[PDB]
Amino acid sequence: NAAAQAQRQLALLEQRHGVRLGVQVHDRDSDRAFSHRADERFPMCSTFKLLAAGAVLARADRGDDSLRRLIRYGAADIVAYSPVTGPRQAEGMTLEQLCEAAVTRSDNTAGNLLLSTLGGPPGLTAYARGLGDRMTRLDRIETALNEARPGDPRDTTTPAAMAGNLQRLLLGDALQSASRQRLADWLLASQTGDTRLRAGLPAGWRIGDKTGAGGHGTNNDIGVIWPRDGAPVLISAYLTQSSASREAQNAVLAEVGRIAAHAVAAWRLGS
Ligand SMILES: *C(=O)N1C[C@H](NOS(=O)(=O)O)CC[C@H]1C(N)=O
Repeated sequence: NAAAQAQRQLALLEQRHGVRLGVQVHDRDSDRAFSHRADERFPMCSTFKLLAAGAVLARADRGDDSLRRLIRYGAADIVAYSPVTGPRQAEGMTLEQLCEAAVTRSDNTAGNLLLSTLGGPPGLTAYARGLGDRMTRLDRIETALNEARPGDPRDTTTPAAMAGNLQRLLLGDALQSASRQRLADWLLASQTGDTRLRAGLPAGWRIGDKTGAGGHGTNNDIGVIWPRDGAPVLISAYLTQSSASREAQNAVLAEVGRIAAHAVAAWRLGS
């Protein structure tokens, strides 16, 4: 029973690190799933940028906005961890450049600029509702949204709700084909999760992921795994309440990646 074994492995991993760990995995090949705390709330932190890019792409699909539109912004708009938008402030950036900066590089000002085209955090929440997600809510902008206070509903998702969004966006009909590919490309080009889920994957497997990190020992990684020989796999991993270093948190997420990859391989072999 690969799903039961994966869930036991997650429970042991969570306990030995003193964290609260939320995971949802769904293999599109076997259609099998496993989870831990999949319906509990966790802070999104930078992972909201996946949804913000999805909402911008959906607007582009409908003609409600354009990826080629030039967005101007000021030095006053720059927030921490904005390595792309900061240097380009005087010239501005197009919406597609901002989507890429937010998703591939986790650029915080880029995330805020995307939100400014969507109606702010309320618009991102409305977008999640339109995807059938009744749990996710964004309430603050960068970097206030990273507070990650236990019990606080603001700026949270659930592992299952976010996995559902990943399915609709990357594998379902929430985006047209060209936009689906753009989002996959931005996720697959990211390096920010090299020591997180990706570090746990077998050679020849790929992940297009969106990382995040916040207060109260919060560290997240969500995305789509494309295995060496299998259909895609949805994965959402939210870790919080760690008292350990960032590197130690990253290693827990790498182990989640190993647990997930083994379950997928076992389903494929019929183990
Ligand atoms: C996202 O959660 N953030 C943006 C940036 N990149 O880290 S990530 O790759 O884990 O997303 C710094 C951490 C965090 C933030 N403080 O906004």
